[PDB]
Amino acid sequence: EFARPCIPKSFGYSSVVCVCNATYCDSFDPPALGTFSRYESTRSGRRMELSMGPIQANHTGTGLLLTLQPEQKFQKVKGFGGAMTDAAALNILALSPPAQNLLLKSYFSEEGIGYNIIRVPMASCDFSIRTYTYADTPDDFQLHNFSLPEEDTKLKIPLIHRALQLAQRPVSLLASPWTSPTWLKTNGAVNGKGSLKGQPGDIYHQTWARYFVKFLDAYAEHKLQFWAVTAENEPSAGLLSGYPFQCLGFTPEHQRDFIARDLGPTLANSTHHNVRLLMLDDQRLLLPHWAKVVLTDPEAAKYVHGIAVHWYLDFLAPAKATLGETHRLFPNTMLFASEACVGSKFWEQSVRLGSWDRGMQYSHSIITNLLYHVVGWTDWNLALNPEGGPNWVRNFVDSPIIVDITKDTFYKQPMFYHLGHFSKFIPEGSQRVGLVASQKNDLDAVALMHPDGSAVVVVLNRSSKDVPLTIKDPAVGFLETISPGYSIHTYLWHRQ
Ligand SMILES: *[C@@H]1O[C@H](CO)[C@@H](O[C@@H]2O[C@H](CO)[C@@H](O[C@@H]3O[C@H](CO)[C@@H](O)[C@H](O)[C@@H]3O)[C@H](O)[C@H]2NC(C)=O)[C@H](O[C@@H]2O[C@@H](C)[C@@H](O)[C@@H](O)[C@@H]2O)[C@H]1NC(C)=O
Repeated sequence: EFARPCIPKSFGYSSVVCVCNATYCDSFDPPALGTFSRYESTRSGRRMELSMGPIQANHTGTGLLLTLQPEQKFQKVKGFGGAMTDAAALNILALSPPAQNLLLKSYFSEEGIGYNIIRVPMASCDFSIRTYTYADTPDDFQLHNFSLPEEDTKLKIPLIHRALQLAQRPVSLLASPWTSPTWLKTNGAVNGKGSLKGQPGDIYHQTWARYFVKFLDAYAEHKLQFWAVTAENEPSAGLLSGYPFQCLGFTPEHQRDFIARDLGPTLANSTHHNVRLLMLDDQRLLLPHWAKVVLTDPEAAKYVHGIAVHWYLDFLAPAKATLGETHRLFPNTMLFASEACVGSKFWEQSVRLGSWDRGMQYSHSIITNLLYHVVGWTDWNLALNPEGGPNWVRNFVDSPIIVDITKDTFYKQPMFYHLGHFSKFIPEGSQRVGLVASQKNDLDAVALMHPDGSAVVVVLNRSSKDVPLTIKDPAVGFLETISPGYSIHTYLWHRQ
């Protein structure tokens, strides 16, 4: 279809949001040889704007040069997306159906930014308006009274279907639990410090592993299948006195033994044996320690496909010492970023409508992650209200889309576009390749090759200063460009 431009609105922060409603949302149209395409977003308000340029045979000058190394091959990309929490579903469904469609297309359509991953909580988390699990009848070890409530069957499931219908690209679903039923837990509550009762290999752990199969059976009854599940959301959280949100504590040895004795075998012996299992699903500072504990046990390692990480304590955890070292030790176990959002520290404003800085936090993380072997990157809530909710613990945060229910309006923030500079232009199966710089610079940049062999480079300028630069593709040519202060650019070219 015809592209329609951003309707910009300022709320007094560093950049604009794009305003969408029942009848209008910004969108894309559905390069020739020896030309490149450039998509640009800026603080000043350009939103993924297309231009084109020539690929040159020669280059001279002393300016910054970024040189592709297409023969230095790294990880293959799984993809990008966000989470269908109860809060995200409530927000989306509060819009009239045509506005809902435009919000879903923004994310999932080729006319939008081409998301291909949806994270699905297994029952309630803090972004739910009530606490529940799928098996709250006490001591139901048989799981006879396991069932999906309306949060799944009326809210999440129909919206996931609609997302799949709108997507051209195959979409992968990823499930994560926050808490077990409370009668499986040491403390008998959905939150707080508490783990499963007993020990791996016992009735409580066998029941909890069966619950994952029951979940997958129930979604399959609604014609949804999962790419992957994680072994627990933030297992370390349930180790902490008073922890306020739904949780279930595991030490790395506890997770090791649960996977080996219970969760791995139980999944492998089900119709769902092709579903991937990811471990950790927690802060990357826990690496490489947690990978060493779990993956040096061959009974556990045989069931673990990958390692999921969250971004929240990245300031404690340089990527080289965590992601880089884990890759060096366990190169065959993919690293995957499974949850991120801004606005979640006690001192931060939950929602800052139009924040350019929060957009840059997303793209800087994604590039840093890609440069250290990570195969994909998942946002948290797909949409929230202007308060950053709803959330039963009032742990409000920011989201790339903010829904204004009384106005049948939604706002696409800088975060949406910064994510889209990756999701739209890096399909599943793309491969990160080498890229080196001729001098020290303030840019974050990453190069990948599409399944068809074409090139994609994303460049984020972290500084206020415009930086002229050249991209060298060896034996193909040079791109002469400029990266404006604060901007993010994606470059694409066919290498034939
Ligand atoms: C949903 O969002 C769209 C896009 O923002 C709204 O339609 C747009 O309304 C604008 C402002 O009302 C229109 O711009 C105006 O144009 C004239 C010049 O021709 C100027 O005099 C004036 O100052 C504005 O600049 C714009 O044309 C229009 N865009 C499109 C593509 O239709 C829409 O607003 C609703 O519909 C429009 C057509 C008007 O009837 C508005 O009163 C009405 O709010 C948004 N829908 C809702 C319910 O707000």
